[PDB]
Amino acid sequence: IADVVAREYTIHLHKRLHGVTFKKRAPRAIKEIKKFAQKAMGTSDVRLDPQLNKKVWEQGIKGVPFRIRVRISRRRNDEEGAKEKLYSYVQAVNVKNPKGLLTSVVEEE
Amino acid sequence: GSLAFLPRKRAARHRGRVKSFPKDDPKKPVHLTAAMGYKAGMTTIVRDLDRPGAKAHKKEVVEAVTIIDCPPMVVVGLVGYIETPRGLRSLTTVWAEHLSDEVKRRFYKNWYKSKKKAFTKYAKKYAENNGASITRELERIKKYCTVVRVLAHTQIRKTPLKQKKAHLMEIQINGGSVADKVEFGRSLFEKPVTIDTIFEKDEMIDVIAVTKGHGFVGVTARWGTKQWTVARAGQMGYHHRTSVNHKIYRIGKGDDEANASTETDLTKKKITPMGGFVRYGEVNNDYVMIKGSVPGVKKRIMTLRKSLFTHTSRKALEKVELKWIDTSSEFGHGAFQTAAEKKQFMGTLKKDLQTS
Amino acid sequence: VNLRTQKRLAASVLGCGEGKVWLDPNEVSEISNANSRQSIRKLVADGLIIKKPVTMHSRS
RNA sequence: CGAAAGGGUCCUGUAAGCAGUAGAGUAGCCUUGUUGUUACGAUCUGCUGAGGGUAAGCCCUCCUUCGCCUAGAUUUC
RNA sequence: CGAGAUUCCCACUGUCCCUAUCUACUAUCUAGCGAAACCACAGCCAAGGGAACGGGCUUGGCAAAAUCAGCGGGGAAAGAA
RNA sequence: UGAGCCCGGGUCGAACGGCCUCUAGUGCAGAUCUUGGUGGUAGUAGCAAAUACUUCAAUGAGAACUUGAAGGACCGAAGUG
RNA sequence: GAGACCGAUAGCGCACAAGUAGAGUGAUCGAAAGAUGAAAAGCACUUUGAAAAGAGGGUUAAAUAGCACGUGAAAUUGUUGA
Repeated sequence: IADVVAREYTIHLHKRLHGVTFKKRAPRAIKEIKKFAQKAMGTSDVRLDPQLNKKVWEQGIKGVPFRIRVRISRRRNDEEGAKEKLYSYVQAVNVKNPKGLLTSVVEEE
Repeated sequence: GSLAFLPRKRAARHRGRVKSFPKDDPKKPVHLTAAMGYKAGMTTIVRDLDRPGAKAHKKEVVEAVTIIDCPPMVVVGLVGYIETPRGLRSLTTVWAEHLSDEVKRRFYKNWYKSKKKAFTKYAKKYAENNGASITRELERIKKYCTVVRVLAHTQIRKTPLKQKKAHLMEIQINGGSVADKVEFGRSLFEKPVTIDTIFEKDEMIDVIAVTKGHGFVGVTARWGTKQWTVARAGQMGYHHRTSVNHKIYRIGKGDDEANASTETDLTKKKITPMGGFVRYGEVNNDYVMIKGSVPGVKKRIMTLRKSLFTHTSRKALEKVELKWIDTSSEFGHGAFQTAAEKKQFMGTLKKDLQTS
Repeated sequence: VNLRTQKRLAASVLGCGEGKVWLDPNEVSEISNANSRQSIRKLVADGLIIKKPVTMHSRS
């Protein structure tokens, strides 16, 4: 309901990247993460953390992990006459194992 | 290839049409000709064969059988045709009252945004003393028509499919006077009709379907090579086919809970394979088990109809004693009929201790 | 801003290649304002331009 | 409806780590060892049909968790 | 591991095919950019049209906007001792 | 009859015509004619190989090929020095 | 000093920053290209646009003369009308 809200998600990059060219898996993973955030928060303005880019390209151009655990935070873009009022920022989060984890909302307090 | 399946074109309709019902005479009893179902998959069986004259006589043979999910169909209409020098002409059709949301979905194309206003005036025609007009239509069918068909639709919401739009078709009524057929259909209004009511076991039928497409394919696979007579490149697959003489081996009741059990295998199990039919799911309804391969992919709409001609073979007069039905996984090299058998064979496990 | 000239001049003043000099991303405005081989020494003393160490070449 | 998760079904073939004197072997202590000790250690065995993958064109979900939704543009006798 | 016992295959060729490696050419749509060859006018058939001549004529088959893709046919040939 | 001649309407701005003779670099559909301009083809053929790019931020009206930082690749002293 | 000559595809190759630009190792070869308006009076100012420019406005007898400029054909093209 709230326009400003942050949640934690698990992305099955295995099913997103099945059959894709090895030499294009990682950029395809970045585009699939952008599409995932766009579908989840309904915002076309998605900004990725450079350390999330690190995590995607951790194992080379064709070693993208099967499941990635991310935090997507929808915030307000003030700017000056911006085309989109809200924007989603996606970060990589540090967990022991990105399996068996449900979708959880993270509280700012 | 054969110049008998040309103009090698994609099927104009996904449902597939009968194109010929068996000829009708009044002396036979009143009955329906065709039915509908959805291809769930196929499995392996063993039949104690009684083919006098065969080398497999009084022996066990392994056969492949196709399984068709057949939820009961609902009668929602009655159409009457007349004979004219130009062919058959649909003189008039009278529907049922209280049509279902699935058949109304069949009528609509964007059902979600629509005001769902189909057949409301027709229901008012029933309720508001225009039943005189409706009876007039029934009597017109009685006194002018020569062949009568019944409008029936399937139950997707029982079929384990993502679809919600049903399938209508006309099943021809045979064996009686036009008055008897009209009364039969009118009484069949708003009632489910079952596949064991239309067909039964041991009976060869004809299957109408649309065979699977493969897109733009060259002559090597389109015809089988090393003017219309010359092999050309184009669409291969997605073709309307009527495949004849397929033996109905079993009709399972869905609520039996022992559909796959035979008088030889005393295992209380159902037709659905261990883990479910691949890409289809579970069969929880009446199902038809027929010999051999059948046109169409899994979850495709299928038309089952009676044979046009009385049979000329001893394969159509034979009883089918089943020995067992395979319920192993189709998702790989499965060797267990039931999860209980798998557990008994493999013992207990670490997750079993952790959960218990 | 374009910092090709700053990159080259910082390499010249630090006595290294263009690949071993690091410009502060947070101070690109001041690095751009600096356009002389004395202002770049000012920045190097201030810490905004750094000579990165050689790549590790473990021999064991 | 979508994303996760759980269970089922398939594929591979027994994870990391720790421990047992089982351990072929590599060396120190003090003096003779008839059963001397202390450390390292291939390989073995146990925890372990475990560990990993599982629809991307597999199967199921009783409130398993989260989210979405009566839109906005054109055209029609 | 055992005097351990028993079974199978070892060829040449100036021959052919397939698999393997290397070399070369191999490519649909979208945004942008962007030629040339060639061009009387045209392009649906069958028979007939004396001069082994038909594409326009006779008389028949017929024949319904605008397109996409594939392509294996036609729109190319003699001159005669 | 014809080659042609005359008038009206519109545009335009500085010279031109009838009649009788004289004179000639005097009349075009062709010359694979000359010069120039313009089409169909056609938004078609096509815009190669050197494995490879990605995230954030900055300037700018506008950023795949402009820059800074971070990654992922490469030349490998007979170098892409 | 003249002409029954030619009049910018004509007349010398050159009416113009023409033996120039350009081509060839070199000997050499060698073009295309004139015209606003009487007078620049060659559009002040306002507005949109990043800008180029556009729209108002203005000069002029004329902008149906805006330095892509006298008149402005055909081939070819766009829009509207049938």
